[PDB]
Amino acid sequence: RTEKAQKPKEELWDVVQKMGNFD
Amino acid sequence: QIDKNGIIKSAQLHDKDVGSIQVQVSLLTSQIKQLTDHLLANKKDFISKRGLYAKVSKRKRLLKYLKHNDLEAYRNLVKTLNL
Amino acid sequence: FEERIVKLKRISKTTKGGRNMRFSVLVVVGNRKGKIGYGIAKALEVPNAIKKAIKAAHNSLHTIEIHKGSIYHEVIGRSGASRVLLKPAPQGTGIIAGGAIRAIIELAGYSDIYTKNLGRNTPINMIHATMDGILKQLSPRRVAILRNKNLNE
Amino acid sequence: PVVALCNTNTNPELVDFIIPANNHQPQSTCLLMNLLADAVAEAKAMPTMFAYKPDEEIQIEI
Amino acid sequence: ITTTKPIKAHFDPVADLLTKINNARKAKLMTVTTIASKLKIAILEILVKEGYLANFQVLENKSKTKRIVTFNLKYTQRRIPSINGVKQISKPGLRIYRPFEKLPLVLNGLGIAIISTSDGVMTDKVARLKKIGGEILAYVW
Amino acid sequence: ATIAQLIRKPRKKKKVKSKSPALHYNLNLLNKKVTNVYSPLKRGVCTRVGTMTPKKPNSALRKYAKVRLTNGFEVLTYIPGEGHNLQEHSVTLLRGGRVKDLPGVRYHIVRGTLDTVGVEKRRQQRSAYGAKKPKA
RNA sequence: AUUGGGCGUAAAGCAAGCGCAGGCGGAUUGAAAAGUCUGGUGUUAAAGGCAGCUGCUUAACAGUUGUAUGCAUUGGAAACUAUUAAUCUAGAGUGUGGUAGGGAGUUUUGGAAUUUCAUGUGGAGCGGUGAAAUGCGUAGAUAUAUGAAGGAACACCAGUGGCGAAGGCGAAAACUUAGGCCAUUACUGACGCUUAGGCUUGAAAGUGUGGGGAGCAAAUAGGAUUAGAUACCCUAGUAGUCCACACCGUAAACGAUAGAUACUAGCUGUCGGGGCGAUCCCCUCGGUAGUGAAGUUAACACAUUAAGUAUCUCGCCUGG
Repeated sequence: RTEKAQKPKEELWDVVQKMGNFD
Repeated sequence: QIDKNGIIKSAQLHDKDVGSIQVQVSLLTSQIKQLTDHLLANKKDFISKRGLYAKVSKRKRLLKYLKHNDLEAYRNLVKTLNL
Repeated sequence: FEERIVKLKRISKTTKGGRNMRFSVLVVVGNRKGKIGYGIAKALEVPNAIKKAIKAAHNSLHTIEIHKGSIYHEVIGRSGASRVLLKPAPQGTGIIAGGAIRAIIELAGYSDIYTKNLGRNTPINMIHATMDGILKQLSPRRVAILRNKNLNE
Repeated sequence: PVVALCNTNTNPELVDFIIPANNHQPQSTCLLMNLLADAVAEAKAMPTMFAYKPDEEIQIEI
Repeated sequence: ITTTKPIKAHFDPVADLLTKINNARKAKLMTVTTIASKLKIAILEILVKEGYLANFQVLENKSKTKRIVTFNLKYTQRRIPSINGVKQISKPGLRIYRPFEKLPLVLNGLGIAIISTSDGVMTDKVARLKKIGGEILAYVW
Repeated sequence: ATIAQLIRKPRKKKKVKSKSPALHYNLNLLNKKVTNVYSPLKRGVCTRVGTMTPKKPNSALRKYAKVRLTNGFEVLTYIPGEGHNLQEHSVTLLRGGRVKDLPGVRYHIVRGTLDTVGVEKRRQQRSAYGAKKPKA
């Protein structure tokens, strides 16, 4: 279990997302 | 299974022990005597020979580490009884 | 880019009836501004192989970023067991390397770079290894921005 | 740009936008294809009947 | 927050951590756990302050005397790892010692080096400011 | 690569293998020392000068000289140029040079310090070939 | 190949274990400050490699000036390294319960085979390769049946199977012994890796000894194709074989892969247990074939049953 929670930063949506609006 | 409950419960190094250096080496030497008697009765048993060498050398390195590890927790079984 | 014949491979095999003699031509092109490429072409007819090589040469145009006009961090390329190691050099010793190595480095827009060729001399495999080494150069912008503490170092 | 599905034995990150949807199920590909089609058909001033409408299908594969 | 099969005592914490990090980079793993080690706590903290590391948390079982430490190897939400590679200079069998005069840049100066000099771990670049040398443990970038 | 067992017996670098040992040794009278004097030119005795058939794929009449040198050895030597060395147990002169079509052949006879018949039909090279100039 | 390579197919893992030395040796604090670093000091031969300078017609040279490791001396930091008292138990096993397996040293029988010998029969053949012959049979051979017997080893049992230091393990039975596997919220306080040295066994062939030889059997004798048939074909046939002592020490002993530590997607299944649960399906941990993404690679292909990644040691290869 965790007792010391430092550096709040997590990785849950590790699936790629890229290539926005393209003409 | 020669001895499993004799020496590790009748002898308490620290406050309480279920597995330790000296209880293990005492049980190991009891099985060593048993296996030496067995191989004297039956000379062609080599698996016991290799197991005995492993057991005695593991006991030797047990004692070697326990030299520095604890001040004095090994002066009960550092010897051998086979002569 | 320039459609220049570089390497001629004399390859051959046999079948049940007739022998297939092919000539894979290897051509390397570049503009020295970053757009560089290489290509091998296989065909029974030499003119057809040359046409295939030309097609690959003018279609494989890929740009390599000009970092500082030379190499600043060591890179080793190994693609096909032909080691090509790079070591930054003073800007006055000139382009000291193999003839093909000097040619490709000069055509890539860089010079004055220490090179180490390990293995045996074979053109296409060494070219693949050099390409693999070229595709290993780093950039500091992403490694700087993506940090929680935004800084290059 | 390429749009692809990912069903049982591949990474969902082999394309630009991620869609883990499936069409092997008989009742899936119907509404999947209808909703994909009516998401672009509006551009050409053409009928759009599965974008926010209650229209839906429950049919086996045929 | 252990992954599975809690890690026993390896030959050295840094080697086990390196295996964990390489496996995280290879087999699509994000959060990895290691045996309790004060130097591990220090290096995780300094990597966090460096910006290449995500959350790190010390962990305890039913008891508090034993400990471990888990940490998320910093991954952006587009499947890229912040750490791309590691190297150890000092080794258990050969702790190479490099004084202040022996602190060069990291392969161009772009990378980060770490030294166990006097107390805790200090970056070679900041160790050169305090004219501090020591045994250099690892190169990372 | 296991340095744990390679410390006792380390790995030695060769970096080259050569076939010219004669230029590596010399001997002196009244005191035996074999000290390497990096001898630019060696001198010995061409006991046998003959012709042997080359390796199996080749059949020619390349010529050689069986020359004994200062160190205990009986080795071969190529004859460079026309006007072959046939001095037959006179003090001749050898230098480093390898021709690999004939077994044993690892040296070249040099004329001008211990001049033999004076290499004819060769004025392109005068490094191991003795030939007077046509110039002035 | 410390710097600067691999060991499966390249030069490449010991035959296999135990395996002392050996190096490594998870983390806390008191202590040394031991190594490390920091702070303190004196030393580092000229010309000189290097370097500002001059005199060389100018360079060839000469000088001027300086460029320091190294070595002896003294205190602080506490990270890692050996660590102290205590240690933390997550390992090594070990208290304990369940626990499966061709594991094995030891000792027993049973099945029958096999060929014979007492027993009688009976008429005419047996041997065999591509075809035959060598070689056997009326004075009774084939074949025969029970009685009795010698050495000899046990059709099947034999698996997405298990146990295995390697070599291996199956007619059974048991003494003993070993290794486990699952689980123990647990203990010595990490008490362990490789292995110089030492110890051990080692498939099988074969050897001296004593005995046995049932059976086949090289070498071959004879015979069949043959140009030769010496290798391959058939019969007669002994060394050999076989039981134990002593000697055997190698195998294509391999996983073409020495290990130990720690970690890493999965899946069809299945095996041992903890098992709810007719069995089940279903799993928890270890194992058992494959799988394919990362990873790996000269390619073969391997991939959580790595040829994957890192830590420590013994064996080896530098072109043939």
